[PDB]
Amino acid sequence: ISLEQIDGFAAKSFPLCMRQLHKSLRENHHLRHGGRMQYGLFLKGIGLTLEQALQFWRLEFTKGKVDSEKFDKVYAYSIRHNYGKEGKRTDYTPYSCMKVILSNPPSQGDYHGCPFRHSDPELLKQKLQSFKVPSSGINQILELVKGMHYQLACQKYFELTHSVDDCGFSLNHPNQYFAESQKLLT
Amino acid sequence: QVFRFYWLDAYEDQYSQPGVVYLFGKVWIESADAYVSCCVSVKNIERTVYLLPRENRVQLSTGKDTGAPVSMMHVYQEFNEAVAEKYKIMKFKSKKVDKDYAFEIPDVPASSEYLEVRYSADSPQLPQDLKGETFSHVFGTNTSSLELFLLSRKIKGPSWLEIKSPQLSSQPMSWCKVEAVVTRPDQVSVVKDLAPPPVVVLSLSMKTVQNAKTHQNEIVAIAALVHHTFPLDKAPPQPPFQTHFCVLSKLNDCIFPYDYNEAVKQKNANIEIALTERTLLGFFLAKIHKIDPDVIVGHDIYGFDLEVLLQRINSCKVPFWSKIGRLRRSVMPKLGGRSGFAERNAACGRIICDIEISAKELIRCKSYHLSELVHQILKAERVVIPPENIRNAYNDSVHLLYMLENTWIDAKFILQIMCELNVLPLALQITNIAGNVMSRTLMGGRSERNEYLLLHAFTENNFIVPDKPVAAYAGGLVLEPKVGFYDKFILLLDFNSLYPSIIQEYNICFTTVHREADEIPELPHSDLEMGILPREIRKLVERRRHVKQLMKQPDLNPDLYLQYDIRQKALKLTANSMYGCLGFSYSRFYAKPLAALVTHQGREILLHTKEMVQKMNLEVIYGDTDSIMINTNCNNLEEVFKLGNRVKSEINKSYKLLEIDIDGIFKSLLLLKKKKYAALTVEPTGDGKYVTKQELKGLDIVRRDWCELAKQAGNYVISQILSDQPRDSIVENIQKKLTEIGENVTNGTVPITQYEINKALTKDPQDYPDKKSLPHVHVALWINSQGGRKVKAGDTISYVICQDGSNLSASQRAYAQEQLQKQENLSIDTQYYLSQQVHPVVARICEPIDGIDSALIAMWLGLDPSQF
DNA sequence: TGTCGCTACAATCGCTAAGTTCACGCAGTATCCTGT
Ligand SMILES: Nc1nc2c(ncn2[C@H]2C[C@H](O)[C@@H](COP(=O)(O)OP(=O)(O)OP(=O)(O)O)O2)c(=O)[nH]1
Ligand code: SF4
Ligand SMILES: [Mg+2]
Ligand SMILES: [Mg+2]
Repeated sequence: ISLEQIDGFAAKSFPLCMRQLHKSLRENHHLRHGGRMQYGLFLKGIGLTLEQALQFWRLEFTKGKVDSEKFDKVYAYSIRHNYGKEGKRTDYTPYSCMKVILSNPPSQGDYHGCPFRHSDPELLKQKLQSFKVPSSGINQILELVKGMHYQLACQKYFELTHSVDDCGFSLNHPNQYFAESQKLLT
Repeated sequence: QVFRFYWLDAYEDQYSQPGVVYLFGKVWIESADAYVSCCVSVKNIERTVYLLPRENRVQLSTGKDTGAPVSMMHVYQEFNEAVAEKYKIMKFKSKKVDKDYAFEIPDVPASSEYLEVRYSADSPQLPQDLKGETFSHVFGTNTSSLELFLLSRKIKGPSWLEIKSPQLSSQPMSWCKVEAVVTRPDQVSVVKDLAPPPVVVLSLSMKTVQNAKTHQNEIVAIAALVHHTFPLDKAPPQPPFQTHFCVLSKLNDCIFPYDYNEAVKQKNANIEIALTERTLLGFFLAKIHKIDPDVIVGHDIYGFDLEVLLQRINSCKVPFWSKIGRLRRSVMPKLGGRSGFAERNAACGRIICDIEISAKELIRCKSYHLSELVHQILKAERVVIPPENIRNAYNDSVHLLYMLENTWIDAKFILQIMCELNVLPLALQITNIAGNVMSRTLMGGRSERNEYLLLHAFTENNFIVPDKPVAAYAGGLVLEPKVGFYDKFILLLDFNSLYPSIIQEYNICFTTVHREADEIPELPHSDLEMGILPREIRKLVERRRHVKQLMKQPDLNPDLYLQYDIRQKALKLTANSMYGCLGFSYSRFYAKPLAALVTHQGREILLHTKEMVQKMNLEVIYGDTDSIMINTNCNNLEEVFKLGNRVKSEINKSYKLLEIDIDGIFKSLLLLKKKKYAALTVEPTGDGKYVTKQELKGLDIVRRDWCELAKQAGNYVISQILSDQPRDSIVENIQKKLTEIGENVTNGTVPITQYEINKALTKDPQDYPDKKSLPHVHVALWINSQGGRKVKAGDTISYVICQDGSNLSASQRAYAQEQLQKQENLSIDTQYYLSQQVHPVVARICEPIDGIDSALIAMWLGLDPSQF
């Protein structure tokens, strides 16, 4: 995968979770540990290489008026690890939607987790309105959310954004969302 | 018409019979050709006061000074009008009498005239703080009838008395054989220069079993020995006893063995078997009445024996209780109360001798229980029957007779101890010297003796003594010792009767020192005449000097020599107590300024003597308030004696009475600290031949609070150190002996008694606060917990610190020897002894010794040097 | 109810301060972590 197309994915292909993560990163050019771990694992899932992810993260973190030397000192080892390059050297797998729902709950200043689960209904409605989603689609997504159908709510988002009547797949992974989006688009 | 008798004891009841004193003694009746006890009731012993007039009349409330001179006529007028009416006193005799006074009541002139007034003791007693316009003080208000009588008739200790115009009592009042009533104190006189008559002495020992149902102590046997002609001025007779009687009873429920009667009959003794304790007490009282002994002797008689007797008399309701004394009464005195006052009053007219108190006063022993005294004085071994065996004795004739014979042997030992110490002659002598009653003297204590001595002295000199009272000052100087070991000759100089000699020389007296009611008053002027106290103390010192010179006679019976030594020590202590009672807060003659002056003069004398000896180019190494130790640095004894005589003459040259004599010559000395040294005292044998006798002062080896193992180890170590052996051999022998003792302790081969440690008691075991638990006190309580005679104050207790698995401090593991021998979970703490009884003493002893240190002692003891 | 005096040493208990442990922590640095 190429660094430039990551922006395109964040605009279109990324699920709302990774979409928010990318928006936060490009707004702040820094993610907390939880967000860094989640986003790195997702970028591993899409296919970004260790070198590509290291380069992209280095470049992004440098823009926050920080040394890239500090990045190489600290985040280099972590980026190595999350790709199973050091320590136990295990190819750590990207999180599934169930984990994201049941993963660490974000707090103030955090942006990880499933937005459908960790975003208040008003915030989710506002975000969906920002994305130009039809009012009926937004209402259906909200109804799915209220019954705790965050997987089904995300499938509704995928159906609405890709102009497809039925998702045709049981969304259980953000990278699975990425693969389905790429299949529909490309 | 005269009536001559030898009085021994006097009893007065301040409340029951006012102004009456009973004198009990012996009177010779020709018909019986022997002495018989007689009682004389001196009635109408009036009470006398003394009034001190004012210089000028003073308004009582305004506290004014009108200015009218106050003469004796005015004083009599005031006492006749105001006071006599106020206090309801009808008849009195008034006279003017000039008396002297020097004591602690401000604004009382040395000499003045008073209106001596006497009236019947039945009339009310004036208040001690009485005052009026015409008089500023009233004396003698609370004077006891006995004291008034004794001081009025100048009666000074037991002695022959002459009574004029005796009369007979309407009805019997005493249990004696002859009675006589004297109508006035003037009718009693004293006759001198006649030997005291022999008296009857009854020694009684009893065996009791406690009733744990009530914890009441019931008597089950009384072995009594009597001698009817015991002398009071000669040596004790041999054998001490003339005849004897034994009385034996049974318990409440138990019964006699089968053939007790046959065994008792075969015993051939004057045994009377009492069915019940009631019958036993009745028989005992009848026996006491028949013999009517004058001096009843016993062990713990004042604390245990008499109290038990009276308690059981009350419990069984034995009719005639007062027969235990010599007067007739009806209501027994209330028991309880401190001291033996209940006992003494119950036994009024009989001199009670407690060989425990007498032994405590006369000699010093590690323990005062009867067995230890018997082993020390009589050098005999006593078999002790445990109380369980006493209960079990009512099961066979053999054991019952063994118990009774043990009681008899205890009585015999008590009498033997009394005779050996020479308690009765010494009591008579000291009572005659002091002038008090003999029973009080035998009760112990120094305060009453000195108080009565000074009472007699001042009264005979026209003085008004003060009414009985209804580290406050510096002491002696101890020179800093030169601690070390001295192998050459040491010369010890000691002052002779230092404080008495100071009082004599400097004329210190109540009438010479102008005191002020903490500054030392000035020394009295040399112009004054000798005072009362110098005269009395001079008499005591002269008596002691006479006894000591008598001791110088060669070829004296060694036992008689020891008796003379005891008498000399008693006189020395009497003089020293005469000094000390000046500084006794509760004494009648509290003159703390005088005691402070005496001690200050002693310190000045010691400092001057040290300066003189040092100025002679002689080394000074020690001194304790009257003595000096000099290092002669010589090896020839003749030169040592020459130098001693030289220095003694030079020191004596500066004093009028004080004399310094050579106390001893030490061949070798080990000066450890103040009041702690051991020496090889040298006693010349003749022709240049001398014998060396060991002498220990103040060390731990001479203290009862250390295990006898430690005492033995220290004695051996000192013996090795003080010897002339080469130093290397001395150190080697010390190491070898210490290793041997360590092995013996580790292997348990030491006899168990060697682990005993003795500590006395200050109060009753209960009265001790919960200040953790003092070791002895702990064991003390256990003794009372068990079924045996309780342990009261001033009782030595031997405890052994033993392992119990408790992982607690040693202080809290004190155990009796019987406890260890009984319990199977208690074992002697070998490490404790090796580390805290053997090590500390030897380590302190060997401090100035080269080659020995704490680590080496621990190693040779087998201990770990780490902690040391 | 009476109960001589003071000086010196040793041992023990109580209370408290001085010191030690030593676990709180931190500032600095380092490695190795997470899921399917
Ligand atoms: N009050 C009182 N004073 C004592 C006692 N023991 C010693 N002193 C005082 C008074 C003695 O005169 C002084 C000197 O002690 P000493 O034992 O050498 O007796 P002292 O010199 O009087 O006679 P001595 O050397 O034995 O012939 O210490 C005592 O038990 N009570
Ligand atoms: S359902 Fe899955 S893909 Fe969709 S927002 Fe939640 S975690 Fe992301
Ligand atoms: Mg971090
Ligand atoms: Mg002396």
